[PDB]
Amino acid sequence: MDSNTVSSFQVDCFLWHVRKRFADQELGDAPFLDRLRRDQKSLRGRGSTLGLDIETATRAGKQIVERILKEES
Amino acid sequence: MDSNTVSSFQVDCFLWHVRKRFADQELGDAPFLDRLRRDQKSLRGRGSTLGLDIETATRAGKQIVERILKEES
Repeated sequence: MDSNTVSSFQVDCFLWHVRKRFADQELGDAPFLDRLRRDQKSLRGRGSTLGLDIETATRAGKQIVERILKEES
Repeated sequence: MDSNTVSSFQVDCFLWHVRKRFADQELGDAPFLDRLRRDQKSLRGRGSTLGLDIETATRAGKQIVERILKEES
């Protein structure tokens, strides 16, 4: 069973939704949309392998970013 | 003057500190440290060009991530 490859996929799903909340608001310049297209198909094709839905993983990792930083101390 | 290339650098400084708070806690497997080394020198060498300190940039981008999502509605 894979626990630390599923938490590094759930946090990358949240960090990509933080970057697609930045691109869909037109924050940054034009090369940020160039960088997004290449890695959007790469992050979602990595979802097929370990078998997790990207929208539910963007939400499950949200709790695992928020709570793991209030956890640290 | 560059405003949207400085906000995409301040958010990447915060998102890298979210990934270096993950690597320094031993969260994820060994290839996440392989991926980190390549881009750590790339993110900091990009700091030299636009001329912003990476610790202070990790810091007001935190306010620019937190506040821009409570700002969206």
